[PDB]
Parts: sequence; C-alpha cells; structure tokens
Amino acid sequence: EVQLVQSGAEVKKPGESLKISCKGSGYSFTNYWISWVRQMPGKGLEWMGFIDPSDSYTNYAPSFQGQVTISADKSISTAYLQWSSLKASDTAMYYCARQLYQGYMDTFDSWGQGTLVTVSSASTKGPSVFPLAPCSRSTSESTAALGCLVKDYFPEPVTVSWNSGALTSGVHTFPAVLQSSGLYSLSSVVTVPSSSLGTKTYTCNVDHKPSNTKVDKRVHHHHHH
Amino acid sequence: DIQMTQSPSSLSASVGDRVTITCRASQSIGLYLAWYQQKPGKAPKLLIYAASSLQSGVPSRFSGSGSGTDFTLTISSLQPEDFATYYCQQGNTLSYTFGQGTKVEIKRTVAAPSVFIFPPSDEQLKSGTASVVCLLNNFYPREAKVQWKVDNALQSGNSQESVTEQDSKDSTYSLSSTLTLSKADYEKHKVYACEVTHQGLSSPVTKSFNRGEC
Ligand SMILES: [Zn+2]
Ligand SMILES: [Zn+2]
Ligand SMILES: [Zn+2]
Repeated sequence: EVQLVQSGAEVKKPGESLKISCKGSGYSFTNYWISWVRQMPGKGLEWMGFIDPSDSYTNYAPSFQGQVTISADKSISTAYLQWSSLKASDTAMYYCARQLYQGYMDTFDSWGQGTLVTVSSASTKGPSVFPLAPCSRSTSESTAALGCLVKDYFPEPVTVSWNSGALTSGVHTFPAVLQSSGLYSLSSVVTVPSSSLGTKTYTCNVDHKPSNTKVDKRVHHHHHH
Repeated sequence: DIQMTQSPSSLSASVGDRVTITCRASQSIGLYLAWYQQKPGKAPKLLIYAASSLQSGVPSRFSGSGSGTDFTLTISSLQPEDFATYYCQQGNTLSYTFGQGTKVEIKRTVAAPSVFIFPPSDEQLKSGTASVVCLLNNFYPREAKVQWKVDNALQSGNSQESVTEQDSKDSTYSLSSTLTLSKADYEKHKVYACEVTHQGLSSPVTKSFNRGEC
C-alpha cells in the first residue's frame, strides 16, 4: 500500500534550524509530486508548496516563498521540509501528501501521519499540581465535583489518571491552555457521590514525560487556612 | 490566490441525517474542487475530486455536486464514523487553497450544565498565585457564557477557558474556566463568583464563595 511516514515530533527554540522528513513507500517515489501542508493549532489546512522528485522542481505558496525550503532525495524516496531560523509562529502540525492527478486536477490521495513542530522560548518544566475541592459547606447536591489543576508545565503533554487508573467514569481532562508565561495549564475533574467525600480518597496522578516527573495529589479541602 | 469559503462553519446532525455543506470560490474554478475528511489528531482523507468523482474506497453515501463557484458535499444517511471536519480544496490554479473547514457534530437534546466553583489551594497561595476555577459539566449545546465577578465586579482579561470534545457516551460538552490573580490581589477581595448563562438554564446560575468563609 502507498505509504508516507513522517519524522517524529520536534520541540525547538526560536532561531534554531530544523529539517523534517517524509518517506514514501509502496509506489514509485519519483513518479508523484509531494506537497507540504501546514495546520496551526485549532486551525485549518494551508498548502505550502510542492516538489516533483523526478527533476527537483519546486513551487511555493506566496506566503511561504523564501520562508521554507522543500527538497527531495529520490535515492531514498524521501522529501524534506526545512527552516533556517524558526519562529514561535511556525508552531503547527506539518503534513506531507502525495499528489495524484485525476479528473484533471491534483488531488492529495495519501497523507503522512503529520509531524508536530512546537517552537517556543520556554524551557522544559514539570507541572505543579493543586487540588480542586469545594468549600466545606457548599456540597448540597447528591453528587460533587473534585479535580486537580495541573499548572505551569512545558512542553505538552501531561497524562492524568485518577486513583491509579481505578477511577475512569465521569473523568473529564480538559485541553491545555497556553498561558502568557509560555507555560501550559490544564485541569482534570471527576464527579463522585457526595456521600463518598468523607469515606473515599481521590488522588490525581500526573505524568510529564519531557521533564521525567510524576506528581500524585490527594484532593481535599483543609478546615483552616 | 483563489479564496475558498465554506458554510456553515459547524453543524449538528443525527445519525441517519442527510447533511449538506457548501463551498464557494472567489472566482470560477470549473470542476476542479476536491473534498477531504479529517478527524482530531489524524491525517486528512480524500473523499471526492473533480467536484463529483468518488475517490476509490470511499463509501457512496458521500457525493459532490456543483461547478464554477458553488459546490456542495452531501452525506446521505450520516453514520457514526462521519462526525469529523470537512475541507474543500480548489485545484484549478496555483496556489492550491483550502476552505476553512466545517465541523459536523452530534445533535442531542438540550442539557443544562452542573456548575461548580473551586477556591485556590493553600499550596498554590504559598507560591504567590491564586487560581479560581469554575466547572460547567455535561451540557448541550456548546454555546455557554461564563462571567467572573470579584466583589461583584465583572472581570476581564484575567481568565482562560477550554472545552472538551463531545462525550463518547452522552454527546455533551464540559467547560473549565480559570481566573488567575496574584495572592496579594486575591487576599484583598471577599466575594468570588462565576455566573453561567446557557440555553438549558431558565436564568443565569451563580456559584460563589467568600474568602475566609470557605
Ligand atoms: Zn517536473
Ligand atoms: Zn474587592
Ligand atoms: Zn476552608
């Protein structure tokens, strides 16, 4: 089967160079043009440009001309996208796609799995984890919400579990937000029986691979401050 | 270059529905329009090319029509695997351009949010910052208004929020909003409140606490 496999996610600082790659297989690499497409976080698809691997002819969208370089190594059926100097604004998912001319137009019939590129002046940092618990006398209803606030980490992602994975029902772990500090923050919450609040313990388990850290936090509200 | 405009930007539909999404080009592109499907975290998939030609392996419930500047993608008898974002793409001339996407979401009945407020932890306060969190749990539709009030004054510019994707079991959303203050500012005020407006609520719901009585 036709297959494009892209290189792994990259976390970079502004000013650094970066070359990412796209390896084709299951077809004659040299016979099909390859396009690169950008997708910024939460946004749509943007065509960047293409290369004809056979003669190395390239073409770029106006906004990308001079900004990036597309190349190919037919020897190894590989296409490349590269920047001399990254900016935070280059943060996005990047796809390579095979072009198949059908119905008298170029179509992108096969896509790589995407390469996430994060560009930030931030440095790797593990999260702080704080409990989310209701004020002592505010739980009126039969069900209550508890949670953990996972703050000030970089880069994404963290993974959050509850009670070592024993608790999965009613858990919502929210998308991270990027703070003005350049660090991420997210919350994970769970709804539980109001009656269990005095009986059962609830602990969030937060793993952050990039910093090699793991933080457990028992959720409660103290009776003095 | 040629601008592609899709409508609507999002829509909610039920399994079995006939769904129609439109694409408008800023100038004629003849028949040279393709449609793509994309799910979160995943690569796009080609569905239709040359306006109405079905890509090999794509289910025939997908069909495309149109010519010139106005095109439509139709999904007959929408299936559970079809909730996703759809993009048009013109291939008339370079530079190739895509529409901004249409997200097809799951229709269900109105559900009011359950609202919770959480005061900052003592551990956080020790380090100089106070995060106050408001949770809106399991609501539908997605549109919701959260307003923070501190000593009964509306807050602006000091909160961030985010929203889950639709729940796999009940198709609802949840939302978390965080109000961030310095410890010094937190300690000077008394009343912390989040006020929620949503179609499922007859009037706004407010959850609050008093610092020092919490
Ligand atoms: Zn050529
Ligand atoms: Zn005040
Ligand atoms: Zn207290």
